[PDB]
Amino acid sequence: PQITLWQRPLVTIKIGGQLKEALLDTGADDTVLEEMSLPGRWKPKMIGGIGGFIKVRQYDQIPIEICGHKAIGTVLVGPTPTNVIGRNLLTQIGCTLNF
Amino acid sequence: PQITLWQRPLVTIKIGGQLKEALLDTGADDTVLEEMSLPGRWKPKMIGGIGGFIKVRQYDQIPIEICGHKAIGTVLVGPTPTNVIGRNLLTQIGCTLNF
Ligand SMILES: CNC(=O)CO[C@H]1CO[C@@H]2OC[C@H](OC(=O)N[C@@H](Cc3ccccc3)[C@H](O)CN(CC(C)C)S(=O)(=O)c3ccc(OC)cc3)[C@@H]21
Ligand SMILES: [Cl-]
Ligand SMILES: [Cl-]
Ligand SMILES: [Cl-]
Repeated sequence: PQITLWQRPLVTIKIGGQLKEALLDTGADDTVLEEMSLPGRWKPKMIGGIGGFIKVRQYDQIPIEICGHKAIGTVLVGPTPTNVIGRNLLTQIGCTLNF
Repeated sequence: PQITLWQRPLVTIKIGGQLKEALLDTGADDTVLEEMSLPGRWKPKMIGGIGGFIKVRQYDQIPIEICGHKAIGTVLVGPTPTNVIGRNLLTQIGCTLNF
């Protein structure tokens, strides 16, 4: 698809059996989701943006589907104000900026 | 250009005659730069990110070049961790997401 930026670039993702809305976010290194359960190991991490840091749980090798596109990668879970899809998953679906 | 997302999408911008580095950020509604001087009057704005809110100064109708592409619009100045070019200016330079 070609996604305009007149509005926030929101998409539906499938993750851990759940459907969720998330923002396609080229300014995020990592994918960060609001509190949810995921299977497997995790380790604590601090991630920072505007306004400072939050503590998250880092899960590796999580399957996700974005716009019909399957990918696997690291998902950070914690008290983000909104779900963002970061570059670590945008690359996998072949997402580019164009102008 | 077509910019992939394996690395941060950092580009050179020009504002007030000076070059800076900034992140092309589809997850940002607005453009927020690190402390700097701009002309005219400013208005207050609170913007929120991952770690909470910050107060910024809002300057309107500012000329800014982004990867050589000319824009004129609203620039927020405050204690952001990194310069970010948000959708307000990404739309001016004709940027889309594509996959
Ligand atoms: C300190 N941390 C660092 O150095 C790097 O660590 C960062 C980078 O990668 C990592 O992944 C998750 C996090 O990334 C971000 O948070 N990304 C930020 C941009 C940004 C990039 C680097 C640092 C700080 C912010 C978003 O892409 C934009 N907005 C955040 C929203 C999408 C959560 S915004 O910035 O809050 C904002 C809100 C309103 C506005 O107008 C209204 C305009 C902007 C970590
Ligand atoms: Cl990853
Ligand atoms: Cl590629
Ligand atoms: Cl603007």
